[PDB]
Amino acid sequence: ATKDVATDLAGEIRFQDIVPEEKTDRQGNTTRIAQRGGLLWVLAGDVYN
Amino acid sequence: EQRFDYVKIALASPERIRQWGERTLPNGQVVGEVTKPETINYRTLKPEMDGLFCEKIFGPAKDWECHCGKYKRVRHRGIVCERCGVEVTESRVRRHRMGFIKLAAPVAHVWYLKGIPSYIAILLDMPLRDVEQIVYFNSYVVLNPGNHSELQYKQLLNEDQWMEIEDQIYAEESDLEGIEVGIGAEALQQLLQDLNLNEESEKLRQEIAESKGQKRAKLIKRLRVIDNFIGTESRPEWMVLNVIPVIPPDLRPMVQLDGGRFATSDLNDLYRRVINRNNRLARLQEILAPEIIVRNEKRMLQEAVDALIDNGRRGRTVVGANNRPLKSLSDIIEGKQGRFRQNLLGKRVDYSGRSVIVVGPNLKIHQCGLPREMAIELFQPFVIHRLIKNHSINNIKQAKKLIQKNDPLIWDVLEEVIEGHPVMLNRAPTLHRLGIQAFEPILVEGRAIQLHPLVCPAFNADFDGDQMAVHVPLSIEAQAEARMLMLASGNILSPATGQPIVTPSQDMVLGCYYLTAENPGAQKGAGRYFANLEDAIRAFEQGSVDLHAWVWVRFDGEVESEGESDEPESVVAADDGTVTKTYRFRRIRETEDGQRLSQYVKTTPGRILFNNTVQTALIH
Amino acid sequence: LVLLVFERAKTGDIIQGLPRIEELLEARKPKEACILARRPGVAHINYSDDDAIDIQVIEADGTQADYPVGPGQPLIISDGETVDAGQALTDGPANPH
Amino acid sequence: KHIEVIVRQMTSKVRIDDGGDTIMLPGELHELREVYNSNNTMALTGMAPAQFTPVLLGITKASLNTNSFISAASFQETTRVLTEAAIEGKSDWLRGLK
Amino acid sequence: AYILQELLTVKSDDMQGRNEALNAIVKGKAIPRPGTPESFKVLMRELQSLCLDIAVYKASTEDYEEDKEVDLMADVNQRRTPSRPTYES
RNA sequence: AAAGAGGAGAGGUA
Ligand SMILES: Nc1ccn([C@@H]2O[C@H](COP(=O)(O)OP(=O)(O)OP(=O)(O)O)[C@@H](O)[C@H]2O)c(=O)n1
Ligand SMILES: [Mg+2]
Ligand SMILES: [Zn+2]
Repeated sequence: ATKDVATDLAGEIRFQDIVPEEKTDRQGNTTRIAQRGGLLWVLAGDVYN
Repeated sequence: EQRFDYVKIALASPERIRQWGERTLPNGQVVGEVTKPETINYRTLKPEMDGLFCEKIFGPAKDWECHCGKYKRVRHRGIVCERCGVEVTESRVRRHRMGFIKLAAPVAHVWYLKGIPSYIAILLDMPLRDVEQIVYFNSYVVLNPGNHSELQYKQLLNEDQWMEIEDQIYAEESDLEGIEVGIGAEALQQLLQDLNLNEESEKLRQEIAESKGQKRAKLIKRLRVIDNFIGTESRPEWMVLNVIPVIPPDLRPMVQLDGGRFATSDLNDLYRRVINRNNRLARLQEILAPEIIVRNEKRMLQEAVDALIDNGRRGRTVVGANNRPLKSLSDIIEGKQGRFRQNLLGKRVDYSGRSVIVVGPNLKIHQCGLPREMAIELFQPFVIHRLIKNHSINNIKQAKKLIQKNDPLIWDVLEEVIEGHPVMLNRAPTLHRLGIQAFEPILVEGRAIQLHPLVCPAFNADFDGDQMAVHVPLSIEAQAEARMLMLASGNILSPATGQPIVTPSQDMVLGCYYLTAENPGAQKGAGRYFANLEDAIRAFEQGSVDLHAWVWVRFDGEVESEGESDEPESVVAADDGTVTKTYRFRRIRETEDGQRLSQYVKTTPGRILFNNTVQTALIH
Repeated sequence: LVLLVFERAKTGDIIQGLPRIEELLEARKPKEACILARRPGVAHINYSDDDAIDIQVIEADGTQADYPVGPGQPLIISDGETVDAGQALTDGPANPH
Repeated sequence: KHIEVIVRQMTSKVRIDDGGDTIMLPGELHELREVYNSNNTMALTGMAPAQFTPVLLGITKASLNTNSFISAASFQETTRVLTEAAIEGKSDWLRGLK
Repeated sequence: AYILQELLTVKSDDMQGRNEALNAIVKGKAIPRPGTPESFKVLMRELQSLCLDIAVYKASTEDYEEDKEVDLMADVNQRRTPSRPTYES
């Protein structure tokens, strides 16, 4: 089973101990998997699009 | 001994199909071919002369009476009336006799064309799409390449391409006189008639060795089929139909309800459609119609035959009055409601009953209670026989009148007819072999069946709305089997695990628990001494002792207690070489390294009652 | 931000027990298990960097086998243990085919 | 005992590979004892025997490979079974219940 | 086995055995042996209607003589077969 | 002598 995680803030992103990993399929698409989990920090700010 | 030894199935040739439904008459004519979509006359309810219900083909509709009403009676043993051709015999012959229909054009059997393996496609070494396109008039096929350079044997063509080749050949030129035979039609009988089985078998066997992988396996499959057609000596072209059998008319009844109208049967509609299309195609072919209208009729005839055999297998489904598909021949033998799983592996039976169950105490474990209204109906022939033999009445009619009038004597006869005759009882979900059991019946007054409480867990039944079914054996062998194999007093252990199955269940357990429990309160008469196990019971019935008091009783035998100490709590040695050993629940007197002299047990009157009941039950 | 992947929690009870019996009696393919394919009988766990566990099974003649382990496959053996042909290594329902 | 009786019916066949000269085409399922007896009889003269591989069938695949078409037709897939039996010209000797 | 056989044939659809059993019970004699149920014959006719050649055969006891087909839809005994059981006389 | 034929929907009881 799967569950999405959303954010209630808006700002910059920082990684503490998460270690990303890149995997590819047989069609050329790439997806990123967290090899080592940890904490993901969102720092407040005003975001302009 | 036995009439037959084994059953065999094979493919059917047109000769065998014709032989099934053809019979001759002492005139020189032959009958058996149906040529009209007519069933019966609307004015007088009699069958027509050459339709689906004809009497010359299938047989007379009344016993020993021909169609024109001129020969009757039974003294004739198989003569045929020489004005209408109807044989004079019983109407039971309408359950066996078959007919046949001769088709204007050949059609393909849908079972051998649309299947998980396709046998026509495998035999012809062609994909299923090409074979399906040759049939149903969607493409042409080259049956003979001739002296051409691009054409190949068994090559799919099209209308435009055939037009181009036709222009080339019909240009009155040379080098093209190779007799190109491209026929877009059924055209499968010709391709199947050109097969040589032995040469292809040798070629495939030679080619198998020099191959590997999925290429080999495919060839192997083909080889299999080919060798089959050599073992059975069948012809591969028999998969294309020229004659069609017709089922006896008594298996598709018409039924005369509706006051003025008639009932609906689905096989008759399909047969009528097939006959109509065949007649139209024959008439069109007779007068030399243009060959663009004939192919239409051929296609509709093929579709009609396909719908008759298996509805919805290939294309659209035939729909009756409401948008509900009709029932074909393959829908009668197919599923849970088909012939196999409904009429052959299970049946309805005679001499059976059903009713609600109540609880009967004071019964024996091999006994049941039957209401009189059910019993007087389930045992009628035996009662009639005993009324004729003893208490000589006269004949059967007088006995039936006596039974209907409800004379008091019939009950006296029935009370002794049923004595010694077992009966079988069943509950609806039969999960194991203990769901059917045999009992001995006794007559009761009421409308409910009485059941012994000790057999409820095996049936999984309680008295809040359940119902049971009753069956009666007839022959002596069945009665012996019921008595010696299924009687309810001999089913003690479980076939799944060798554990007891007739243990006391709900209130007997509570009573036995209350009888033998402990009660620090209500200790009246405690400490008394008794001899025998009967003195304690007799004192209890007088009210002089309570039920849970602690008393000493003189008992010689093996005794087990709860928490008894194996070590002698007290030992007292007296003169003349005697010793008294006192335990928690016992007191034993012994001589000098010898035998016992007395033993007393400290117990409760209810435990004495329980053990005395058990001991007494094992001696009777 | 992310999409967590996990295993849902269910009850016991007979409704969840019969499907395993039906799967067993029909000889169908499970979704786990790693099976050793040769006799030898000397296994070295060889804990590598970034948690890349690779079991190495060493024969008496010097063969290596080199079975790799997945990210979420628990181990049911120890280091320096003796193993047999067809014996499971990393838990789960074995494939009988 | 019951589980052993059930399990025995699904672990007692073998798939034939390149049968030498006997009547055994590759891709067929045969009892192990029958193949053993046939090989024992055939190798007495000294010809080439057949190869095989054990298989594990399943409760419903093993019951559709019986020797009688009548019992298989009354279980499942009536039309396919009857078509194959008619093509092969099979016969039924009426052994066992059902 | 005898209970099952009597349930399947005499009590359901053996059109000739029903009357024999009833009259044997009434007269107090033994019940004669059964024959072939009607549903099997109905199934055979339905299968033959699909252009399938299915029949029952009798094994050849001796000699080279081939096995002979048996006609199931034929009368063996010269006795009546009414639709419902009745008390004769 | 005679006497019920199937089918399709909807609702209940173990
Ligand atoms: N779909 C169903 C429903 C009921 N049953 C039968 O009917 C029983 C139901 O018994 P019931 O009296 O309704 O309930 P119990 O479980 O016996 O409980 P209680 O009598 O105490 O209410 C089942 O065990 C089973 O034998 C069944 O076979 N199929
Ligand atoms: Mg209940
Ligand atoms: Zn006449």
